[PDB]
Amino acid sequence: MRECISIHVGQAGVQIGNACWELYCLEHGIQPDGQMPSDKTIGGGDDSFNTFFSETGAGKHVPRAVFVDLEPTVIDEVRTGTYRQLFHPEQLITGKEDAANNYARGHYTIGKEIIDLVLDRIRKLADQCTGLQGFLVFHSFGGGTGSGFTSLLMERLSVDYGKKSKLEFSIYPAPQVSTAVVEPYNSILTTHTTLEHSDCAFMVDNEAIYDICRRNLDIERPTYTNLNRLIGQIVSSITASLRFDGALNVDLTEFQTNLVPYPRIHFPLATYAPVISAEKAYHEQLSVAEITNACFEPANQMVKCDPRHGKYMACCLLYRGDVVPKDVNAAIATIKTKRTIQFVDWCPTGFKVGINYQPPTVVPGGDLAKVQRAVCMLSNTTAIAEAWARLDHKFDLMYAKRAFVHWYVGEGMEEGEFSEAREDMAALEKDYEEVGVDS
Amino acid sequence: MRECISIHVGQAGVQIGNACWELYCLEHGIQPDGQMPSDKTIGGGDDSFNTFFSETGAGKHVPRAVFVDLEPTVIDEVRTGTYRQLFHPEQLITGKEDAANNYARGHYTIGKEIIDLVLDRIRKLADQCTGLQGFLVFHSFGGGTGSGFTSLLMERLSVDYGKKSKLEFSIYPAPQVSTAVVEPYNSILTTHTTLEHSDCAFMVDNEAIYDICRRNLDIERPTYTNLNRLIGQIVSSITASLRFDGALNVDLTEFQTNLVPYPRIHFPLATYAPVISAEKAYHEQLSVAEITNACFEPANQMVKCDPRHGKYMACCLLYRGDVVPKDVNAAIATIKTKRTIQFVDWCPTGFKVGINYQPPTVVPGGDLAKVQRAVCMLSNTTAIAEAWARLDHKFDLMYAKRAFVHWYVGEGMEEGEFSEAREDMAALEKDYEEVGVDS
Amino acid sequence: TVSQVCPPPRRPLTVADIRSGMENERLGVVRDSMFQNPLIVKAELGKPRERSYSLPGINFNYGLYIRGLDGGVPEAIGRWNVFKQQPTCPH
Amino acid sequence: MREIVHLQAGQCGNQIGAKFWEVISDEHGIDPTGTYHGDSDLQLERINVYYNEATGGKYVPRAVLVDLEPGTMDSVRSGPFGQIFRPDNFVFGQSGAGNNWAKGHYTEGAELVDSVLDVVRKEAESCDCLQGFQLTHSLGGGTGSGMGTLLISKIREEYPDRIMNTFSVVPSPKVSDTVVEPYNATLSVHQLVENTDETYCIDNEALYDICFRTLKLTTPTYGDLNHLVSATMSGVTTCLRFPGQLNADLRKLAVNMVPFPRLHFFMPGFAPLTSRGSQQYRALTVPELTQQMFDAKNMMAACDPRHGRYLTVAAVFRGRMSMKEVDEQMLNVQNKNSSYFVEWIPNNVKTAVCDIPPRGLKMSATFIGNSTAIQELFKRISEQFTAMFRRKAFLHWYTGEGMDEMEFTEAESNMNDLVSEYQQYQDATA
Amino acid sequence: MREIVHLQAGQCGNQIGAKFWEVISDEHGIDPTGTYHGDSDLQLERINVYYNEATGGKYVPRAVLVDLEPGTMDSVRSGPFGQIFRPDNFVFGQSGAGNNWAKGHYTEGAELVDSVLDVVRKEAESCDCLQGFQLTHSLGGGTGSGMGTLLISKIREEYPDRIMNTFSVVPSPKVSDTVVEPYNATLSVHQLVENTDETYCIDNEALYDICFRTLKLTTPTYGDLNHLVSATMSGVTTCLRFPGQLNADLRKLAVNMVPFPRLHFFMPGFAPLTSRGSQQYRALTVPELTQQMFDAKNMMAACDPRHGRYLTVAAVFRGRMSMKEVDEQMLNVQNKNSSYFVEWIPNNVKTAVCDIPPRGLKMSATFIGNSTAIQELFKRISEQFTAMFRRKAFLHWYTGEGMDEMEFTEAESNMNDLVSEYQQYQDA
Ligand SMILES: Nc1nc2c(ncn2[C@@H]2O[C@H](COP(=O)(O)OP(=O)(O)OP(=O)(O)O)[C@@H](O)[C@H]2O)c(=O)[nH]1
Ligand SMILES: Nc1nc2c(ncn2[C@@H]2O[C@H](COP(=O)(O)OP(=O)(O)OP(=O)(O)O)[C@@H](O)[C@H]2O)c(=O)[nH]1
Ligand SMILES: Nc1nc2c(ncn2[C@@H]2O[C@H](COP(=O)(O)OP(=O)(O)O)[C@@H](O)[C@H]2O)c(=O)[nH]1
Ligand SMILES: Nc1nc2c(ncn2[C@@H]2O[C@H](COP(=O)(O)OP(=O)(O)O)[C@@H](O)[C@H]2O)c(=O)[nH]1
Ligand SMILES: [Mg+2]
Ligand SMILES: [Mg+2]
Repeated sequence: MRECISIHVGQAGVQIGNACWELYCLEHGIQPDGQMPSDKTIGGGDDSFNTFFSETGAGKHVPRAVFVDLEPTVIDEVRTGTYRQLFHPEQLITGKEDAANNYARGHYTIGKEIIDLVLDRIRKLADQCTGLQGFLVFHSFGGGTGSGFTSLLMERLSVDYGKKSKLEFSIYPAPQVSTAVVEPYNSILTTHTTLEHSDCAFMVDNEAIYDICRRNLDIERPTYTNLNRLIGQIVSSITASLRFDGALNVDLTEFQTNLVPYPRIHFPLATYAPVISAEKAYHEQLSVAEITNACFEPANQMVKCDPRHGKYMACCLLYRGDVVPKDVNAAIATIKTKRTIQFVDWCPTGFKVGINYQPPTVVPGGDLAKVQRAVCMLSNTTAIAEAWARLDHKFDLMYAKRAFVHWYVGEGMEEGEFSEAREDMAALEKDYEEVGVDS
Repeated sequence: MRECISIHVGQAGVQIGNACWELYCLEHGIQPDGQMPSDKTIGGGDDSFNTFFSETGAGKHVPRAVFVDLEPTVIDEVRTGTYRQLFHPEQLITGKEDAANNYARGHYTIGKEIIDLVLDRIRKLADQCTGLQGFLVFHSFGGGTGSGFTSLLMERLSVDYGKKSKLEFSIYPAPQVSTAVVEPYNSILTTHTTLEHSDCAFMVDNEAIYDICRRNLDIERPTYTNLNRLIGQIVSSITASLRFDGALNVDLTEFQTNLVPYPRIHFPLATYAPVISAEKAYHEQLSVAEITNACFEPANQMVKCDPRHGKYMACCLLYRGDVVPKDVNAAIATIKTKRTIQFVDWCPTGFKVGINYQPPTVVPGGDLAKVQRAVCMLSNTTAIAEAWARLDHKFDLMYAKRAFVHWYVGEGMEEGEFSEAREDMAALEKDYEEVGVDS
Repeated sequence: TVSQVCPPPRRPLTVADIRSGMENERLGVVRDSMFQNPLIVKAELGKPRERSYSLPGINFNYGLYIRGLDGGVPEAIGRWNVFKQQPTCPH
Repeated sequence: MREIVHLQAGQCGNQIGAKFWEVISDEHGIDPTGTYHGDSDLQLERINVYYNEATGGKYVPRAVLVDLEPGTMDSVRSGPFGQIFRPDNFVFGQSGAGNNWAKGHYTEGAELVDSVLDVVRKEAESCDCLQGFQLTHSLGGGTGSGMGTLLISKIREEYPDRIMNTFSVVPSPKVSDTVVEPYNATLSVHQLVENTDETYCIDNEALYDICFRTLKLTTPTYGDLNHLVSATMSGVTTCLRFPGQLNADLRKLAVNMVPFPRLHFFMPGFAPLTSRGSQQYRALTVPELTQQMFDAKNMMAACDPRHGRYLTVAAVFRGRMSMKEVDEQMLNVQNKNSSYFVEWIPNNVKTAVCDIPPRGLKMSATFIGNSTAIQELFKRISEQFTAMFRRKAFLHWYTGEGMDEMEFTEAESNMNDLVSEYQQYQDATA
Repeated sequence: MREIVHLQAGQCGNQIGAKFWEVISDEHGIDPTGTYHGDSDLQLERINVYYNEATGGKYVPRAVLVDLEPGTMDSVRSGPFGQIFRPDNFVFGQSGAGNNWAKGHYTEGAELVDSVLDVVRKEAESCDCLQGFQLTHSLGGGTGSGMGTLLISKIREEYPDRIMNTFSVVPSPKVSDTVVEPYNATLSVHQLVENTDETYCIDNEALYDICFRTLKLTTPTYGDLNHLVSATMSGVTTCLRFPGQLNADLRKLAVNMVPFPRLHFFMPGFAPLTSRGSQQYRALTVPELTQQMFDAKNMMAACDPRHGRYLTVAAVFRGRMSMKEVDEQMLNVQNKNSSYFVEWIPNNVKTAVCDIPPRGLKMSATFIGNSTAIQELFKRISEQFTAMFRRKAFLHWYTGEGMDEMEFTEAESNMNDLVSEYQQYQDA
């Protein structure tokens, strides 16, 4: 009965949802028509689809997701393509004009028009739930809809729903490359809201996944389709403890306790291993100790930050497939021995493990090889303070001459909120200094 | 179980390494495709390939070797030819620009950009090694990459790996014929870091192979393929104690102690016997007592130095084939009774022996013949006092007028390093004087 | 390679495979060895490097998998393996 | 005639209990359908200890399986022996504990234990003369320890003079699989000190070391580990069901083992374990079995007995054998290990003999040791708890739900008092 | 009733012990499968000395095999008689020693001897009344010599009143196969003087000379050499297992041989050893067997008996023979060799007789000499040791591992003291 609702907002939230729902259809054996195959035996013992799909009496499955955006040029590609009959017509909500890289247009002027329409779907989707486990929100910080409309949707959702753990899967802006000029503005104004109304918030950036696709998957020229399949593996690995039985199961509330030591620090890092191509998988010996050591490497991190600068607070390892429980515990005790990997002194017990039985599924003819074992790591580090001290340098330097301001205050927000959001972020990096010091 | 990792650096390393791995695959039965062949013995239970090949569940074997070079002309030959199946795609590391025979370029400018990548390969191959014995580094004293890059390769290797053995297989600069002009400069700077970063360093030069190939093999035009075939027989003779059982087993740490009398004198000399042409053997068959005399002949020595000028410190003889321990005892007692061969008075136990059971193997298209028993000799003599005596006379004649210095000082290193490394070798030539005298 | 996951081993690129608009399409003398060779062939949009040799089938799962030959603790505790001597044919 | 009611809480407890029910159904000859398929009358002679009769001669276990998450319930029910339990004995919640002691003991443990005590009472007054209760759980979780210790408290309040036996999986230093493990361990031990008649400590490091160095398996599955646990679990209580030369039930072991009302934590053991390839090089004889019993490699708790002194030792032998080979062997080991047994208790050892061996094996034994070496485990838990509590990590998940900050200090003081009692009685002379 | 626990140390010791176990397996009639297939019921009367009974009537040896490299254990386990040993008695390391006494005593031996004593204590406590221990080793290597002395020290300090035998292949002058051989030999004899009840010296010089001259093999293989050693090892301890007219067990010989507590190095020797060629023509006696026993060319040690005076002589006979022909032969050989025997100990020769010979031989011999001829062996070891030690050759490997300089001088002082004691008791 345990089951989740995935809310895709923004342009990059929708395009990830195309690759996430493609993976869930193939993993559970559901056609793009929305039906189980006809050339099938009666079988039995098939209740793994209840987490993500709802059975209709005729035999159809409807996904538990709402595809919301303020422009119709990215949703109409879903209403016409291959999966045009998998989704409900009202689960794909379109705006009228886009936010145009504004936090003010995404929050005050335009986004207030459709939020009564958006939340009506969520109450309708949650009313079908016998037992609800939490939420999952996909967005991007640099955008207008991913930053503006995600802020007010989460503020209104925390009022109605008391203590349901809501997750964030955010594309944090890259340290070097950027597709927008007003990107430091929309990232600062997002993080002020999301410290209060988010139980957890995972971090990725496009620059770190570009380096992975070149040195591991051997793709010289990547595409946004190739990145959204790497992100979709982590979401299918985090949730895989809920659907399929395993030796050690970790629910969504179980790794809220084991990753958040203080109420103001809930920013982990996502790492998936092994990701290799078919040319290299034919040579390598993928033991349990090899895929565990592959997550601690600084090149495999999906955020451009160096973990050698900081210390690990706590770690969460979620294995899949035919992994024996001993080779987990022999590999961890080797990692604790090495002096380069550093742990804080107030958390001696830093690892939590969870074993599943169903091996990972890939897309046929895709980039990733077929391997029957994997591991997904959600590690909490103090090294993220360097990833925010760089962003506040871009915000402070841009705001000193008061550039790009009259587009924001011309829609309804006040000038004081720019300094209010900055003064909170200066307190957040002091929170990492006071926890990193040793007693 | 017991096993080692081989690292090939420079053009002299890779071209020698092509001759070694074609010898090892045929010796163990592995095809160039990388698989054990058809109609094999069912339930053989052989682990003789475990020393140099890693098993994979698909049926493939991958060598434990790293090919390192700074220019793509020598590595792309391996990636294109018939051995492109066997090697891992990432074990073959390729740079962009060559060092142009500068120790300064191979140590300060070009070698500092890929050293982070090479040492990462060493860790991933040593991770599988449950028990590791040592490393095999192939280089030469002539070129810059064999001078500069090998100097800081084993510098970082000695810090990270504490007491693991490391053997240098170096091509000594021939006394008369040579290719480079700044070759005397490289060898002085090469060995300055070798006196305190190498556990052992074996000594073979190019010119003495030419006279052996001209007279013993009756080859009028030897080629660099033929020279590397003689080198691979010596290296496969050392490692034959690891892979095959024998009467007396000599480990890698066994003769590492037994050949080095002082921490500064670690330059043994190799000698193989018999090395005969294909035509001569069929009519006549050899014996143990006659192949021992072929080791001590200065004509059959693999180094252009006269053993009659100096005195022996210790000898490490390895016998392979149909050899009994009694005939070894009779052969050694014959040697000590002779007057030409002389041993120092403080080493009465002058010898060391090793017997193995599997004879040397032949290759299709090779130059050697099928010989029932063969002996490889490792010796430590004072006869190499003349070897560095003349390269020191080549160093100062270049350096008296300060020629070819401005190229080296333009790439990072100062002027005093030439004089600092000079007085170290003026001390080493005096070290043979204080040791070789009888007390 | 052919035997492991026998359904069609994945074969390298050839002349008949190349269609119009592909980045590897060339003018002039065309063979198969050029498309197999790594330095001539080019990468394509949203696809990895071409194989340059033959790989096993689509449904082949790579890596070393160890299958235990034991019986486990039911065989370790549930019976005592007493040695049974073999009688010989009477010569 | 004397009935034991079995209780499963949490994932670890549920799996261990399922394997235990499999083991004793195998011993008593019960098929997975629920009928009787046996070869002797001695199997049906004493069967009311664990099984209740039904219509048509179908035997059902006397166990209650409770959890806060129905996934483990489905996993147990769809197993090999999952069709023997009463469907009314499956008590599940709808919201998980999330490895939180406060969630297990105050928030979600308030609404379930009404139904849990209703079920266990309806089973408890159906027996003729109840011997006591058995509960299997793990101290490192939120449901096993949290709701488990609350069940300990309520059952101990309801039935004052009974036997309360708990099999607890204590945490480990190097196989620590949770980050709130010292918190949950201290908060469960503080309740288990004063409310439990007997506690047996089982450690996964010891289980893995047995599966690696003694048995030499290649894939040590949790099924195999639960079989190791269930062997000792069913060997402790064999004299209540099978007749023998010298009988000793649970109250006999309790009276002969615990000297003071706080020192009731034991280290278990098993004695005939050897690898598959070394079976035929060894003989099943009493001296070999006793040496393997007193060997330190078969302890199921990762505490070296060479680091302390033994207070009391109990051993239950199974199999037809003599009595000099028992008494003389124990006298010899007690006379030889003079420096490891305490000097203010003469005759530190107790034996019991049962006449029916385990199936397929000639002789067996079960070892129960009370030692002063469990203070090492308690000390390594306490120092981790102190290191977390000084900086107050992971405490908002506890204190946002109704737990004060004085309870942690009180529990730490109680556990340090227990460690001080162990050290006091270890360093004591005439 | 009186048990001996066997311990193989190093590659040489392991091969010697494997050959010994094969030899006594054929002596007691045990097939390599494990069961009993014999003819005489007298073979099962005394079998608990070396074998343990299992269920189903299998017998397993009381042997422990220790080294630092698993290749020797794999080679022994894949041998002909390699399936009879217990599978838990093999304890092996993963790294080599490299003929380093400092590695085999200080750095690497400190991890394994805990488990080795853990096994040895179980074997020695499973018995009824233990007689003692045998350990086979060679005095040239780091794996053999250093770990053997440490094991001997641990076992001696654990069991104070027992009997300890060390069968040592002593280094030879001209068959040098190791360059640190005098260093290892001196450092090992320094511990073997003060910690061992009996040490038996075996010389490769004398082994090769015997195999060339009186056996006349063209190929004297190490298998045949270990066979000739195993004949002496099985002949020494036959009074424990077989009934005889005169009995002399381990302590019987130990008290009778050693005059002073520092003189326990013995020269073995075997007598009915004959060339492979002519079995049919003749049968043995006692004067012929005594002559071939006391021939100096049949000594198994590279020390000429004629370069010194015998302290004590032991002769163990096997077969059916009278005892006047034994006593008369001892008397007349002592009367014949007046100078070669000491003056102040009359009747230097002790004898024993067992009824059952080795298989295929009517009569059999065993000789044990305690003489003053081993002083030249210790002198020739000490000269090479001090010649290397004067210039400090090969010393940095030993002294960089945590072992000082003065210990070599302590060992040299001990060796000079021992060779002074030999001359002191030779001339009196
Ligand atoms: N990882 C990933 N990031 C994406 C993808 N598509 C867009 N982005 C990121 O999204 C950021 C900006 O948001 P947009 O894609 O323009 O769309 P938006 O968030 O809805 O903002 P608006 O278009 O103004 O409503 C860019 O900086 C990209 O880095 C994608 O497919 N994968
Ligand atoms: N014996 C032997 N020597 C070789 C072989 N190939 C090259 N050499 C030696 O290598 C020396 C010069 O070094 P290079 O071949 O240029 O390789 P390198 O040391 O990496 O120097 P660079 O290529 O300039 O980086 C020459 O003096 C040769 O003696 C070979 O196949 N056999
Ligand atoms: N021996 C054993 N230990 C287990 C098993 N399942 C879980 N554990 C241990 O229990 C600990 C976590 O307990 P947990 O499952 O969270 O308790 P719960 O949440 O109340 O069910 C981990 O450290 C595991 O090592 C099992 O089947 N056997
Ligand atoms: N009798 C005999 N002696 C051997 C044999 N193998 C080696 N040796 C002797 O043992 C000496 C070296 O001992 P070593 O093998 O290094 O001992 P380890 O260090 O324990 O391996 C050499 O001088 C050889 O003469 C053998 O098979 N039989
Ligand atoms: Mg837009
Ligand atoms: Mg080059």
